Amino acid sequence: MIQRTPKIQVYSRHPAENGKSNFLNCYVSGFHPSDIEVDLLKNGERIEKVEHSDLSFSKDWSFYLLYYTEFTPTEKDEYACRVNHVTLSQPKIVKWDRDM
Amino acid sequence: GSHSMRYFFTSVSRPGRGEPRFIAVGYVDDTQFVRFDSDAASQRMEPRAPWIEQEGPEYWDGETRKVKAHSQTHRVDLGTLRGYYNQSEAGSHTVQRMYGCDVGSDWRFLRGYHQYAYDGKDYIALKEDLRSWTAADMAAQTTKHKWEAAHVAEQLRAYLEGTCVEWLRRYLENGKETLQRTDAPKTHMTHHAVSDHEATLRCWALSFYPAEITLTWQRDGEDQTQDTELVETRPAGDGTFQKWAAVVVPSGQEQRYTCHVQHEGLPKPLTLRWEP
Amino acid sequence: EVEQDPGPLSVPEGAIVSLNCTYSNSAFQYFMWYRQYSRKGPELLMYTYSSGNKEDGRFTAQVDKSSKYISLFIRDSQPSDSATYLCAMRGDSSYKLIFGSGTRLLVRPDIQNPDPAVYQLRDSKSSDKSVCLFTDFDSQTNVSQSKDSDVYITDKCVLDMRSMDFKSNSAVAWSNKSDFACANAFNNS
Amino acid sequence: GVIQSPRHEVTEMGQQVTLRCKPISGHDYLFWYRQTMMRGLELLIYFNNNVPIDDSGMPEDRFSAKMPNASFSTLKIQPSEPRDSAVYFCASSLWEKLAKNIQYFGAGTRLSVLEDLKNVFPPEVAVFEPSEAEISHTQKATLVCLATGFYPDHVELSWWVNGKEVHSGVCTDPQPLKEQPALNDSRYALSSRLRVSATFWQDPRNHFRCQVQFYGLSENDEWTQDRAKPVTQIVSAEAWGRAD
Amino acid sequence: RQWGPDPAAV
Repeated sequence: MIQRTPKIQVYSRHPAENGKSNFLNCYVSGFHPSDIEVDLLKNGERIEKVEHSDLSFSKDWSFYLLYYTEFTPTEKDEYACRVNHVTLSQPKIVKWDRDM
Repeated sequence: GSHSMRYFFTSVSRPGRGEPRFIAVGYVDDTQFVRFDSDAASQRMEPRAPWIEQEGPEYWDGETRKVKAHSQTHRVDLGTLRGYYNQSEAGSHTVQRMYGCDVGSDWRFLRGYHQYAYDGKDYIALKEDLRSWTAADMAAQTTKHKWEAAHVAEQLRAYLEGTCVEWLRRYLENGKETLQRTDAPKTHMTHHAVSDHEATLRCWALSFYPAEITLTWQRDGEDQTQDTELVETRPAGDGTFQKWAAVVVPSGQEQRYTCHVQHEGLPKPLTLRWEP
Repeated sequence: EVEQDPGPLSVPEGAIVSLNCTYSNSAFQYFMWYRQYSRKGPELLMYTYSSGNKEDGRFTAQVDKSSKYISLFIRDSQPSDSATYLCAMRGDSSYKLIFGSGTRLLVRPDIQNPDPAVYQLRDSKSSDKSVCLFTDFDSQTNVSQSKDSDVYITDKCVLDMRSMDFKSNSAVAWSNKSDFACANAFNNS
Repeated sequence: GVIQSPRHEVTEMGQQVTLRCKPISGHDYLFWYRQTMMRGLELLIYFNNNVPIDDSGMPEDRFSAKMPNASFSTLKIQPSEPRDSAVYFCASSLWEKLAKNIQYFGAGTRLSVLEDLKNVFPPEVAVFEPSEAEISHTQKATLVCLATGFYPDHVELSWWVNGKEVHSGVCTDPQPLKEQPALNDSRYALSSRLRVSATFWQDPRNHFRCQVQFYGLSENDEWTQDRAKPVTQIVSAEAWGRAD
Repeated sequence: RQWGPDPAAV
């Protein structure tokens, strides 16, 4: 009968280099119950054909999932992860900060 | 170094659709090797690591019917549990299970475990000794009585001390260049100023396997946790992992801080200082 | 695969009986024995989880997972132990049992007062036709088959007014015609 | 316990055969087995909560099993073939009994799928009275019953006396033997035996009857031979007490 | 390799 809001980490797989192929990750964790929605965004617009790992859970029973795609970062393109979940009353956006 | 085999199972009831959602995964250490998902089309245990692929059809047939049969159990558990707690049939509820085996550096048995949760809270767990149960609840008490009467502990004890630890050894061998490899962390450091009097130092570790690392900032040779923040370690997505550790410092004196990186694949622990 | 000798075993009452099976798939972990009277369902006897040896009454079941060999012993066997015996096994992935083909067990009654006697009996209605029953004979006695195809000999069978325990064997032979009327039946083994 | 039907089926190949099972109330596992009268069972399939779990033993072709609800399972063969003849057993259990290897069995369906119903025959049945020698050589009296000429081999013989079913003193044959072992498919015979004291035989109030139940054609089956439809029937013979 | 054939009901 209890809820927990997801932590969200947005990050690349390899150190980001403009014009070089890479993977954009969004890792959601600490959440319960299990339904969540997660989008990766390119300038506010949703990236089609994202993938995710199989639902698992930690010691405290909370869930976690990795969502990801290939992308090619640039100087000006903004990226972000958008999360919705019953503990949120509107989708939560966290921007990718390449130094992070 | 020591090792584990663990399975994780989640079923979620869904009133007004036909069956609970059921997701099963298996790991050895930090590397999944199997999955099943009741909504996917194959309806089979699927391999997720190259070394279980060599197992033949008997094994796949057997693993797939055990996992379907396990989701059948959880179908019954969802309705039993709604009844134990008198809950409305209108609401969606969650059953989770995880059970597993650790062995030590000598690959002998260290411990088994089998734990169960309802709506993300502890329900019953098999105690260390594998003879005995703790129950969170009076609902959990009557299940415990059920399980004692049916000698569930005994079978689990035979599984965990036998088959389980045995199959863990077999996997460690077949997957040795993947499971018995260490990817030593690629490290580096960044600097950003926070304020007039303050700047933050972030110490990075990338591409390591397995996931355990300890990242610590020393100051003049001594531990520094006051104003230290570790992020949760995180999958790179390629089988490897990443973590960083940050420190908040009186700026100017960036050189007074040393980051310390410990990981199985590091012959000696690693020291890092900001040179500008 | 589970190999089991079909028999039949014929044993005198009181004898120790030994039954067994071999298999080839390691990972069989649960081993069991069933008894099945003829025309009935299989009845569970004894059941041994990897666990060597398991005594109950006159029955002991054993398992050797190295030699992949499994056995059941019955001490002081009795007429009512007469049945086919089947071994069955599984692993831990399915409740599917694999059975051996069964061993038929005959425990011969010990006739305390043998009385080798051949009778004739009247057909209940208007028919000068009938049968010759050999009764009350001994357990060592095998009632063997025919010479020609125009007499018909049924096997021996074990009748008992139980609790008032007088046991008794009887065969039956017959033919349509005078010409082989209460003539030779010939026991040999 | 577990209830199966039919207990007996005789049919021509080509026909759809359907077998049914009701597990013990509360049992949520159910098993279908088959035994060809030579060997051990084989598992055809089992279900857990009406869902098929292990299918391994189901024939590749004319066989399908269903469990539309928790109290009811069917196994269907279409079309049926002679190699299908067998005793089909249903069984059910619960986890706590299966962990100790215990299941509960139905009484079985006995199935003969025959090539030509033209080979079906009911038995002729006769009773033979105790020997005019035995009565005083031993002071006991044995009746003999002899069912002959039947095909196929689905017969049940019981003794009745004064109109109550009798068990003590009864030894009926374990197997019904082939009237002509020459032919693979041949007519069958079978005997039984009832013993009482000389004093029970000799008293006139006593009605001995050998009752033989035969399983053969049913209403549905076609028939156009000149002889009587070899329908499933009770055929019987009779004998009376007397100090003659 | 999983525990089986299946877990006991709650």
